[PDB]
Amino acid sequence: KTIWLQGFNSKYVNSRNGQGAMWCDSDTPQAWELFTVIDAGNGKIALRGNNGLYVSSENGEQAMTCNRPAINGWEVFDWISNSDGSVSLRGSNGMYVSSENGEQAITCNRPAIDGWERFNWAAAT
Amino acid sequence: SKTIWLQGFNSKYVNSRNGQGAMWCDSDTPQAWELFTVIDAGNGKIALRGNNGLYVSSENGEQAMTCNRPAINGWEVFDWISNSDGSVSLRGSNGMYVSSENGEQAITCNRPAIDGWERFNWAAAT
Ligand SMILES: OC[C@H]1O[C@@H](O)[C@H](O)[C@@H](O)[C@@H]1O
Ligand SMILES: OC[C@H]1O[C@@H](O)[C@H](O)[C@@H](O)[C@@H]1O
Ligand SMILES: OC[C@H]1O[C@@H](O)[C@H](O)[C@@H](O)[C@@H]1O
Repeated sequence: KTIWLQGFNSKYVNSRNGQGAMWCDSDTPQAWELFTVIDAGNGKIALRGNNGLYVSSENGEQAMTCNRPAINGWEVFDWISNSDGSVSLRGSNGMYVSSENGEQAITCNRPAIDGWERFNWAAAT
Repeated sequence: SKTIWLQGFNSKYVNSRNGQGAMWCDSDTPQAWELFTVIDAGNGKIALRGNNGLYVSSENGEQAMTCNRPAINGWEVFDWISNSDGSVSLRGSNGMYVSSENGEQAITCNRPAIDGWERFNWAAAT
């Protein structure tokens, strides 16, 4: 139920404790790198970070954040299981979550899955 | 923020049934009747206010639970139990636990321990 997500740059997705934007910048999966996968119905998932708040696509208007008190939507994603065992996340605007290779804060405004939009993942506690 | 859904491990959501008859854990998706506002009911306990503005009642375990009480007394106060596996359970004032009954019958509050049907995944929704 709780997972981490490892980006194209081998770092781990970081909630940043809900302060500012999320980054794919952590060397190891610790507390801020763990997300509870929420079954939001109709095949959609949400992600609840270490702070008990929810990940938002921000509709691509700014880098993604983990600060929402409740799920609606911008907070539900398609979980895409790629052939190589990786995962991609499709936001409500139809765009994909991108690690941006750790070069900037995580975004959800790219319309296609390339390398920066594939995450390795595992259940952990 | 304080409005939540409860998903039983049959993967269905707890349903207020709009206050008509007993509550069931039978909804495929969390919509209006599946949202419950968590109300501080004092002394660390909580109440659950359903879509119809009325409160969830354990009925003291003597019949299936309902969501029709206009005000809080009790059979309407519960312990919110944070389980180690990230799920939650709800302890009625009779010491028993809310059970999904695997969706095979209406929801109950008369089992004395947390087992498989008494753990719920939860999230705050709008
Ligand atoms: O508590 C652990 C957290 O502490 C922070 O200082 C680190 O940047 C996070 O990566 C880590 O998850
Ligand atoms: O309802 C669509 C979206 O509206 C925005 O103003 C909120 O920031 C999002 O959290 C929400 O999902
Ligand atoms: O949309 C409001 C409600 O409609 C009913 O027909 C369904 O059984 C509920 O699950 C739902 O919440």
